[PDB]
Amino acid sequence: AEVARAQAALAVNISAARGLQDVLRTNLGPKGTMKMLVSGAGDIKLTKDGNVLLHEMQIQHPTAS
Amino acid sequence: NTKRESGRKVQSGNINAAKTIADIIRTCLGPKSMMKMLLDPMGGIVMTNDGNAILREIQVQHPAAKSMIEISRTQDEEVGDGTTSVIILAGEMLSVAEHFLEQQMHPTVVISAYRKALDDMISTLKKIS
Amino acid sequence: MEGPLSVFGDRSTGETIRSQNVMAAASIANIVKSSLGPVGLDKMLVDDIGDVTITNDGATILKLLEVEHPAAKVLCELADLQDKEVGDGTTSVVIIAAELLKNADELVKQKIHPTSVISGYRLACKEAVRYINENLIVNTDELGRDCLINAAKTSMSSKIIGINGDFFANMVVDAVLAIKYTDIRGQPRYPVNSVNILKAH
Amino acid sequence: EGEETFEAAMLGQAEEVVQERICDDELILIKNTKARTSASIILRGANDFMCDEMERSLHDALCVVKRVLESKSVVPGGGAVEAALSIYLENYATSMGSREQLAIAEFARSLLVIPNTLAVNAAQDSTDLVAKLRAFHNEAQVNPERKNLKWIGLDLSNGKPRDNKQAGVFEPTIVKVKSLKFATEAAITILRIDDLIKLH
Amino acid sequence: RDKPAQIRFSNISAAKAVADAIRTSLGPKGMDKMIQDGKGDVTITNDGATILKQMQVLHPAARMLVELSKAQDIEAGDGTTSVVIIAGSLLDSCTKLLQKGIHPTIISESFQKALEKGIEILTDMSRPVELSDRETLLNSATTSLNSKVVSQYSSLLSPMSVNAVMKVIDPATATSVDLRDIKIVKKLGGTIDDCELVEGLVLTQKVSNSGITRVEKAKIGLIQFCLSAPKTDMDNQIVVSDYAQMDRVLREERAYILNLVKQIKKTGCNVLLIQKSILRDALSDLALHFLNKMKIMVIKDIEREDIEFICKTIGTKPVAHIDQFTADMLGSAELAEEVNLNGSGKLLKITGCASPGKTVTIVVRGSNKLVIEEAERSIHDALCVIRCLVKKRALIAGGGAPEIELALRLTEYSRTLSGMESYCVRAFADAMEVIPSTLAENAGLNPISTVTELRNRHAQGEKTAGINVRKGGISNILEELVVQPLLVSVSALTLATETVRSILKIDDVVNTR
Amino acid sequence: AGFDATNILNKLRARHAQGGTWYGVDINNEDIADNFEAFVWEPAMVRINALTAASEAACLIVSVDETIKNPR
Repeated sequence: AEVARAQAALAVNISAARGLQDVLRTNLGPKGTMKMLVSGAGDIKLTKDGNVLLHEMQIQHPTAS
Repeated sequence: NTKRESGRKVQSGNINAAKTIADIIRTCLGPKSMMKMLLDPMGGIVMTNDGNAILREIQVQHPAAKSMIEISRTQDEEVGDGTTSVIILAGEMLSVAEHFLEQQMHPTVVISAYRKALDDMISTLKKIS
Repeated sequence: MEGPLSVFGDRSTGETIRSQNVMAAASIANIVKSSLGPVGLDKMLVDDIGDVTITNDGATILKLLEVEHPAAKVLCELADLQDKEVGDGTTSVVIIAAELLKNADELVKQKIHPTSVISGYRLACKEAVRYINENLIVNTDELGRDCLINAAKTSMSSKIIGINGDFFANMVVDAVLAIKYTDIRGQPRYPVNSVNILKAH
Repeated sequence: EGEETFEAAMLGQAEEVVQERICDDELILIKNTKARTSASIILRGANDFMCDEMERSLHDALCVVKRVLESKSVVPGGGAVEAALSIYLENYATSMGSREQLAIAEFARSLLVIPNTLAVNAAQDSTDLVAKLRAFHNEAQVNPERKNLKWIGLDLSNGKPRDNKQAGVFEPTIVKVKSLKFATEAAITILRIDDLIKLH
Repeated sequence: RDKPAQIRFSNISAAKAVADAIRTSLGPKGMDKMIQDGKGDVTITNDGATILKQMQVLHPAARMLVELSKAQDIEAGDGTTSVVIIAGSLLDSCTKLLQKGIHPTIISESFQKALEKGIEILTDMSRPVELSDRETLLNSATTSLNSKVVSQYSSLLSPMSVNAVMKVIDPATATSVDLRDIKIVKKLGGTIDDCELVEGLVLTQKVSNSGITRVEKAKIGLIQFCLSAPKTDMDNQIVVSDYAQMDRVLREERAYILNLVKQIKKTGCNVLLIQKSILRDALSDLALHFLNKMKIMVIKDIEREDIEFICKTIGTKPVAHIDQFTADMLGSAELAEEVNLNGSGKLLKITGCASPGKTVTIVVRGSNKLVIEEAERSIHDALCVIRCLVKKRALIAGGGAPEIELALRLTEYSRTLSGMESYCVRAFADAMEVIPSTLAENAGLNPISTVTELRNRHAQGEKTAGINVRKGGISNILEELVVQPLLVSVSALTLATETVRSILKIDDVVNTR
Repeated sequence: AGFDATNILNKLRARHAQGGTWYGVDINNEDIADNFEAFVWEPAMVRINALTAASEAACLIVSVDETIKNPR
């Protein structure tokens, strides 16, 4: 089919990550918060911890893997 | 049935598929390497320095995208390596040769330069090996 | 298939299908042209999708192409039939036919009896055909300096794989001499590959 | 079965059965098989492909020795033989006149695409070859002769007429008389429909 | 209304459009067709003569041309195109007269005038032939067989064509001696030279093996019964719930028929034609073995025409049930013969059969089907072209040429009539000349050369002479070695003549409820 | 004259493969024949003249794929 190459493939990578990452930056130290997490189940989850937010749901990108 | 196919279009797509497959793989080559990361249609990412691992696991196409894995596998079995070389080598020779030479408009002398380049390559190798 | 969209089945009357057929003969005969002769480039041809074949032989290509057009059909099967004669001229008989069917048909319309234009392609054939056997002008293996021996060396020297062809000038004439089978129907024909030829390096 | 008796009818009759190993190669060599003269040519290559290498170059020499034995003489291979026939047969058209200048010239002009497209496939192409072909070929010499006052031959691994006049890369006389009829055939073949209809 | 006016034009639209390209006729002209059919069926089509009948058309106005095609062939056997292609010539005049404002009935009646004036001239030119002597029979067969499939096998087929009609020939000339009396039986095996004209009733009946009804005093019967047995005709008291119960009734079935086939063997009738009417299924599959065991030829539910051939030709009728032996209304055959040529093939010959001075039977033979075909169709028109002579004698030309001779000379009648129709017949009179032009039309490029001169030449050759499309060149067209019997075109004239005025007899098209 | 080119001219080219002298189509006679005998005539001058002017503007524009202008 098609592909991406040079810095075009790179731009998609580095942008998707830092587009997802700063979303997670809302929370750290005590002065972070508890990020609302609703997966496909519908349950609200509030976590300042990475593993919950990271392994439940993600805005889907090749970097999100 | 009435059908015919004309000249450059396949040759282009050949050169096209030839060099493109060569690109990341030749940058994945060497002490300073790169990585070829596929993104599956399902969303799974596949990162391998070997595009033969990438291309076979992704769309394989009627042009040399069909003819690159065959000669890669031909390069896979015999010695066991050079797997990344042939497609970066075949994509390397065809582009620079053909167009300028097909701009000089001829297939045949192009064919001979291979066997020409084959022996000198054998020569200076076997010499400076 | 150009022409009206209401009626079909090779039915335009007209020259539409006829021009289509000189076009239908063209593209089919066009395929052969770049495959024409051994110097004809080997044509990678995709039989289905991963199914693919690389063929510079017209007849082998003509096997692959399913003919909806009779033009396509009369060119294929006949060069397929000339392939079942020998196979020398497969790519040959194809190409000239693209022009001649416009040459064969056209003037029969213009009459001067319906039968005249056709033998003109038969007579000039026989003319050439008479001329054919008349030619040792180039390639004489009916005679020669060594005749068949140097003809071997020469036919070696044509295809020659090295400075050899000398020992292989004799081997080929051995092939007719080693096979005495004297092929049936009175032919003194000796199959060249029926010799025991045992390859050892 | 291994207890079965054996008789002499399976025994070969020749001067000697002698086992000769030369070039690290031993064959059972039946010397002068008596019922009929026999010969076998053991190739010697530098490697195995070399034997195949030399073998295909024999095949030119092989069939062409055999094919001229099939039917005598030959043509000069390639469309050069017809490249002279064109103006031969277009003059053979010209004096005929009327329809018979038309069809007979239409047939001879159609001959000429083969050699070019032959040389085209070899990248010796067209304008080069028509410069090569019937510039050699003449009405001044129309004659097949036995010889060349014109070079009417075309060698193809090449695309160009060459100097080898025993060359097996020129065709014999056989398929030529055939293929022309077949070339005339595919043309006259499509003539044949009478009236017209549509099954509907 | 407008619909009445348009539909006749719409008829003239679809109809006349068909009858025209129906002329490439003869010639090696135009590129061969692989016809994808109206349902999508790829069909390789050639030789318009059969392409006539082959043609699948819609609309009433187009199909009447197939109806027109069917008409001439069965009539003469010759000139399949001759009747249709002139419907192109007809609807030429028709529209122009409707464009002239001429009334449909007048244009209709104009068909009859030119027809009478046409059958006038075609007979005027035609040169009479003797349909008794072998000679023009051979000759009309010759040229027809010269236009048929086998020119080489036109030789032996000719006496087999000539003697066939001369078997059925009727005193002097008359329209008679049909092809129904002729029974053409394809015989696998043999060759076209081995095709055999047999005088008597031959059947296409193909039964088991050989030596079966090869004997002498072998009559060929028709039975509108079949043989009895328990579980054939006579009763079974035992019922089959059980394979053992199945066996004793079949055993009793076989054992009884074995006695009956003796009674057929002692009948003198070694071919029963066993009714396709099935009693239990009538003649048992257990019985067929037994009738054949007595060298009597019966195959299950014998082919119905053979039943009627034995009725018609031989006069055989059914008999009483074989239980009663036979009333011996089975016709008189002291020989019925199963002939294997090359030890192969099934042909029932009835020799010594009652034949009514007719039902000559050509046995068209060959080792192939094509071989039988090439024979069978060729002799057929040779049978026909002689049947043509017998029906209506002499000869005109062939390939449309003599019609231009009619066309020239009819315009003279179109000169005399001095009516609207004198113009109408005239509007048709030269519309006839389109045929050889359109015969030579379809092959090519740079078109216009021969067409008007395909007409002009004949008028230059005037009233006797014109161009002969088969051999080329101008002469008296009726014999160049180009002929069809005078029957063929006068048979061609009236039919298309007839069918077209129906279009004018149409007030308006309809569709049934 | 109401004739085919080809045949009529191939006739001539037959006649010009054969007699070749004056043979040519004669229009108001509607036929082909030796024209100078037939009185069909023109003084040889303009022919060469036309022949000179024939191949000339021919060999000129055949060297023209390039034509140049100004609007201004």
